[PDB]
Amino acid sequence: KHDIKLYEGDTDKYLDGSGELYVPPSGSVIDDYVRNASYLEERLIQMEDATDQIEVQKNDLEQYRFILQSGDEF
Amino acid sequence: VEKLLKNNNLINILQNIEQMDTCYVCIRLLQELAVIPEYRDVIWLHEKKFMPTLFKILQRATDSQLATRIVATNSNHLGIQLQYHSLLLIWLLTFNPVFANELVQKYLSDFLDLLKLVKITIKEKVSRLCISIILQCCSTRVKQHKKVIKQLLLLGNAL
Repeated sequence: KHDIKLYEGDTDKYLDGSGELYVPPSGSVIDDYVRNASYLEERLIQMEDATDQIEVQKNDLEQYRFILQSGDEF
Repeated sequence: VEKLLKNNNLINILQNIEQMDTCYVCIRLLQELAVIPEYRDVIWLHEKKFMPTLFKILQRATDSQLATRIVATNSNHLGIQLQYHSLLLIWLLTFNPVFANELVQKYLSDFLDLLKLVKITIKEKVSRLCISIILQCCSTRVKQHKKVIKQLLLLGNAL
């Protein structure tokens, strides 16, 4: 969705700058993290489908707006 | 037991939690007595004094990260017992069907916090008891269980 290409870089360690930051020094509560992602994801997939649907209707109608106008005059 | 409860000095010692020693002993004296069914009824009369403090130890544990070690209450043996004792004192009163309905309606904010404890801990002592105390209040036996169930699910995100 984001138009972002795959990120791997493969780090669990806290020593490094990126290590410290993308991986907490706090513990791991497996439930908490799962939840954080599930809810946002539900909104997002619903959102994308809508975007696509709305975009196709707007596009059809914009195209044929002018069509019917021209046709009224002929 | 009723008489000792009414007094100033024993409850004052119990109220303080910033000395581990004081609280630890006091919650245990109360709770040990609660095992025997008859006291549960008198202990509940003086509830409103000790009970916010019992809730304060439990909340205090949720906010301070387990990723560290402090010596006051973390994942070390002293803390583990403090949480346990508080929850055990609670669980005992809640076994009576009326008391449990009454607990939810008064202590609602403080009560919802139990869900949180289960999550942050790995300790099978702290967690079993949190879930259990909720289970008792959600029971068919308890008066107005339909109401309590709505309240828990909706606000507290129980489901």
